[PDB]
Amino acid sequence: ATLNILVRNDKGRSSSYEVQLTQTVAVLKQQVCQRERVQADQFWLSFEGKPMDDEHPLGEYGLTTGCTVFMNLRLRG
Amino acid sequence: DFLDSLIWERVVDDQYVTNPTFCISDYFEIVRQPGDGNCFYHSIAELFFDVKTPFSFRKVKEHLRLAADAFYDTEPEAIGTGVTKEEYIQAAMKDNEWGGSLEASMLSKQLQITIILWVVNQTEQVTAAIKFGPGRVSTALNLMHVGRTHFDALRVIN
Repeated sequence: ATLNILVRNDKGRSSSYEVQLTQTVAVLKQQVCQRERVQADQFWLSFEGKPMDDEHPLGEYGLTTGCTVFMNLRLRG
Repeated sequence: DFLDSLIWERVVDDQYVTNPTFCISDYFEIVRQPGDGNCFYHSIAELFFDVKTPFSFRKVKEHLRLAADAFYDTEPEAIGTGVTKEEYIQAAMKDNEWGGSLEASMLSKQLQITIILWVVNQTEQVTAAIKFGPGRVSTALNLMHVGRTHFDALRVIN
Protein backbone atom coordinates (compact mmCIF):
# COMPACT_ATOMS: atom_id res chain seq x y z
CA ALA A 1 0.00 0.00 0.00
CA THR A 2 2.01 2.93 -1.31
CA LEU A 3 1.23 6.48 -0.18
CA ASN A 4 1.44 9.88 -1.88
CA ILE A 5 2.78 12.67 0.31
CA LEU A 6 3.99 16.20 -0.39
CA VAL A 7 7.44 17.48 0.58
CA ARG A 8 7.88 21.26 0.81
CA ASN A 9 11.43 22.02 -0.33
CA ASP A 10 13.87 24.77 0.69
CA LYS A 11 12.29 27.17 -1.83
CA GLY A 12 8.85 26.45 -0.37
CA ARG A 13 7.78 24.39 -3.39
CA SER A 14 5.82 21.20 -2.73
CA SER A 15 5.90 18.11 -4.94
CA SER A 16 4.60 14.56 -4.58
CA TYR A 17 6.59 11.59 -3.30
CA GLU A 18 5.40 7.97 -3.42
CA VAL A 19 6.29 6.37 -0.06
CA GLN A 20 5.50 3.40 2.13
CA LEU A 21 4.64 4.01 5.77
CA THR A 22 7.04 1.16 6.64
CA GLN A 23 10.06 2.84 5.04
CA THR A 24 12.44 4.85 7.19
CA VAL A 25 12.86 8.62 7.13
CA ALA A 26 16.38 8.05 5.79
CA VAL A 27 14.86 6.44 2.68
CA LEU A 28 12.57 9.44 2.20
CA LYS A 29 15.60 11.71 2.61
CA GLN A 30 17.30 9.71 -0.17
CA GLN A 31 14.33 10.40 -2.44
CA VAL A 32 14.50 14.11 -1.60
CA CYS A 33 18.24 14.13 -2.36
CA GLN A 34 17.54 12.64 -5.80
CA ARG A 35 14.92 15.20 -6.78
CA GLU A 36 16.43 18.30 -5.13
CA ARG A 37 20.05 17.35 -5.97
CA VAL A 38 21.23 17.77 -2.38
CA GLN A 39 23.15 15.72 0.16
CA ALA A 40 21.40 14.02 3.07
CA ASP A 41 23.45 15.85 5.71
CA GLN A 42 22.31 19.27 4.40
CA PHE A 43 18.72 19.06 5.69
CA TRP A 44 16.31 17.44 8.13
CA LEU A 45 12.60 16.70 7.76
CA SER A 46 9.71 17.67 10.03
CA PHE A 47 6.00 16.87 10.19
CA GLU A 48 3.33 18.56 12.32
CA GLY A 49 5.94 20.26 14.46
CA LYS A 50 8.05 17.16 15.12
CA PRO A 51 11.51 16.39 13.69
CA MET A 52 11.67 13.07 11.86
CA ASP A 53 14.43 10.68 12.93
CA ASP A 54 16.33 8.94 10.12
CA GLU A 55 16.05 5.43 11.57
CA HIS A 56 12.28 5.54 12.28
CA PRO A 57 9.56 4.42 9.85
CA LEU A 58 7.39 7.17 8.37
CA GLY A 59 4.32 5.55 9.93
CA GLU A 60 5.51 6.60 13.39
CA TYR A 61 4.78 10.24 12.48
CA GLY A 62 1.24 9.57 11.25
CA LEU A 63 1.80 10.48 7.60
CA THR A 64 -1.31 10.16 5.43
CA THR A 65 -2.10 10.75 1.77
CA GLY A 66 -1.82 14.43 0.92
CA CYS A 67 0.11 15.47 4.03
CA THR A 68 3.11 17.81 3.74
CA VAL A 69 6.56 17.05 5.15
CA PHE A 70 8.84 20.09 5.58
CA MET A 71 12.41 20.13 4.28
CA ASN A 72 14.54 22.18 6.68
CA LEU A 73 18.04 23.33 5.73
CA ARG A 74 21.11 22.88 7.90
CA LEU A 75 22.85 26.22 7.35
CA ARG A 76 26.57 26.65 8.03
CA GLY A 77 28.86 29.51 7.02
CA ASP B 1 5.20 47.21 6.65
CA PHE B 2 6.45 44.53 4.26
CA LEU B 3 8.92 42.65 6.48
CA ASP B 4 6.56 42.42 9.44
CA SER B 5 3.69 41.20 7.23
CA LEU B 6 5.37 38.00 6.02
CA ILE B 7 3.59 34.71 6.69
CA TRP B 8 5.73 32.35 8.78
CA GLU B 9 5.26 28.57 8.69
CA ARG B 10 5.97 26.93 12.04
CA VAL B 11 8.55 24.16 11.67
CA VAL B 12 9.15 22.96 15.24
CA ASP B 13 8.80 24.69 18.62
CA ASP B 14 9.84 28.30 17.96
CA GLN B 15 11.41 27.73 14.53
CA TYR B 16 9.60 29.17 11.50
CA VAL B 17 10.22 29.35 7.75
CA THR B 18 9.06 31.69 5.01
CA ASN B 19 9.88 31.86 1.30
CA PRO B 20 9.32 35.37 -0.07
CA THR B 21 11.04 36.66 -3.19
CA PHE B 22 12.53 40.14 -2.91
CA CYS B 23 15.93 41.75 -3.22
CA ILE B 24 17.62 41.86 0.18
CA SER B 25 18.95 45.38 -0.49
CA ASP B 26 15.48 46.91 -0.85
CA TYR B 27 14.73 46.39 2.85
CA PHE B 28 18.08 45.78 4.60
CA GLU B 29 21.48 47.40 4.81
CA ILE B 30 24.30 44.85 4.56
CA VAL B 31 26.95 45.05 7.30
CA ARG B 32 29.77 42.99 5.84
CA GLN B 33 31.81 40.57 7.93
CA PRO B 34 35.20 38.91 7.40
CA GLY B 35 35.59 35.57 5.69
CA ASP B 36 37.71 34.09 8.47
CA GLY B 37 35.41 31.19 9.41
CA ASN B 38 33.82 33.18 12.27
CA CYS B 39 31.43 35.27 10.13
CA PHE B 40 28.34 33.81 11.82
CA TYR B 41 29.56 34.89 15.25
CA HIS B 42 30.86 38.20 13.85
CA SER B 43 27.40 38.87 12.42
CA ILE B 44 25.65 38.08 15.71
CA ALA B 45 28.16 40.24 17.60
CA GLU B 46 27.64 43.15 15.19
CA LEU B 47 23.93 43.24 16.03
CA PHE B 48 23.83 41.97 19.63
CA PHE B 49 26.57 44.11 21.21
CA ASP B 50 26.87 47.88 21.10
CA VAL B 51 30.65 47.86 20.50
CA LYS B 52 32.15 45.91 17.58
CA THR B 53 35.77 44.75 17.68
CA PRO B 54 37.51 42.07 15.57
CA PHE B 55 37.26 39.78 18.62
CA SER B 56 33.66 40.43 19.75
CA PHE B 57 32.68 37.12 18.11
CA ARG B 58 34.41 35.30 20.97
CA LYS B 59 31.85 36.64 23.46
CA VAL B 60 29.11 35.10 21.31
CA LYS B 61 30.90 31.75 21.35
CA GLU B 62 31.09 31.95 25.15
CA HIS B 63 27.29 32.19 25.20
CA LEU B 64 27.18 29.29 22.74
CA ARG B 65 28.99 27.03 25.22
CA LEU B 66 26.35 27.85 27.82
CA ALA B 67 23.58 27.45 25.24
CA ALA B 68 24.83 24.08 23.99
CA ASP B 69 25.08 22.66 27.50
CA ALA B 70 21.44 23.61 28.18
CA PHE B 71 19.77 22.94 24.81
CA TYR B 72 21.88 20.74 22.49
CA ASP B 73 20.37 17.42 23.57
CA THR B 74 16.89 18.68 22.61
CA GLU B 75 17.81 20.46 19.35
CA PRO B 76 15.70 19.28 16.38
CA GLU B 77 18.58 19.85 13.96
CA ALA B 78 20.82 17.59 16.08
CA ILE B 79 18.75 14.39 15.70
CA GLY B 80 20.19 11.46 13.79
CA THR B 81 23.68 12.96 14.04
CA GLY B 82 25.21 10.65 16.65
CA VAL B 83 27.36 13.48 18.06
CA THR B 84 27.07 14.04 21.80
CA LYS B 85 26.92 17.42 23.54
CA GLU B 86 30.58 17.26 24.58
CA GLU B 87 31.81 16.31 21.10
CA TYR B 88 29.88 19.19 19.54
CA ILE B 89 30.95 21.85 22.06
CA GLN B 90 34.72 21.49 21.85
CA ALA B 91 34.50 21.09 18.06
CA ALA B 92 32.29 24.17 17.70
CA MET B 93 34.62 26.16 19.98
CA LYS B 94 37.68 25.79 17.74
CA ASP B 95 38.75 29.02 16.08
CA ASN B 96 37.45 29.60 12.54
CA GLU B 97 34.80 26.88 13.01
CA TRP B 98 31.68 27.63 10.99
CA GLY B 99 28.31 28.14 12.65
CA GLY B 100 24.75 28.56 11.50
CA SER B 101 21.18 27.41 12.06
CA LEU B 102 21.97 24.96 14.88
CA GLU B 103 23.89 27.68 16.73
CA ALA B 104 21.18 30.27 15.98
CA SER B 105 18.52 27.97 17.46
CA MET B 106 20.40 27.51 20.74
CA LEU B 107 21.57 31.13 21.01
CA SER B 108 18.01 32.32 20.42
CA LYS B 109 16.95 30.38 23.51
CA GLN B 110 20.02 31.25 25.61
CA LEU B 111 19.93 34.99 24.92
CA GLN B 112 16.10 35.24 24.71
CA ILE B 113 16.36 36.94 21.31
CA THR B 114 14.92 36.23 17.88
CA ILE B 115 17.43 35.44 15.12
CA ILE B 116 16.53 35.26 11.41
CA LEU B 117 18.76 33.73 8.74
CA TRP B 118 17.95 35.07 5.25
CA VAL B 119 19.06 32.73 2.46
CA VAL B 120 20.13 34.72 -0.58
CA ASN B 121 21.14 33.61 -4.07
CA GLN B 122 23.79 35.28 -6.25
CA THR B 123 21.21 37.80 -7.54
CA GLU B 124 20.83 38.96 -3.90
CA GLN B 125 17.24 37.67 -4.08
CA VAL B 126 15.79 36.02 -0.97
CA THR B 127 14.83 32.38 -1.49
CA ALA B 128 14.10 31.42 2.13
CA ALA B 129 14.32 32.72 5.68
CA ILE B 130 14.48 30.74 8.92
CA LYS B 131 13.35 32.50 12.10
CA PHE B 132 14.49 31.21 15.50
CA GLY B 133 12.31 32.66 18.24
CA PRO B 134 8.88 34.27 18.48
CA GLY B 135 9.75 37.89 17.67
CA ARG B 136 9.03 39.93 14.57
CA VAL B 137 11.50 40.83 11.83
CA SER B 138 11.94 44.48 12.82
CA THR B 139 13.10 43.49 16.32
CA ALA B 140 15.09 40.38 15.35
CA LEU B 141 18.78 39.91 14.67
CA ASN B 142 18.80 39.53 10.88
CA LEU B 143 21.65 37.71 9.15
CA MET B 144 22.29 37.16 5.44
CA HIS B 145 23.52 33.73 4.30
CA VAL B 146 25.25 34.11 0.91
CA GLY B 147 26.80 31.45 -1.31
CA ARG B 148 25.81 28.81 1.26
CA THR B 149 29.21 29.61 2.83
CA HIS B 150 29.11 33.08 4.41
CA PHE B 151 27.13 35.24 6.84
CA ASP B 152 26.84 39.03 6.98
CA ALA B 153 24.73 41.14 9.30
CA LEU B 154 21.62 43.03 8.21
CA ARG B 155 19.97 46.16 9.56
CA VAL B 156 16.37 46.97 8.69
CA ILE B 157 16.15 50.16 6.64
CA ASN B 158 14.05 52.39 8.96
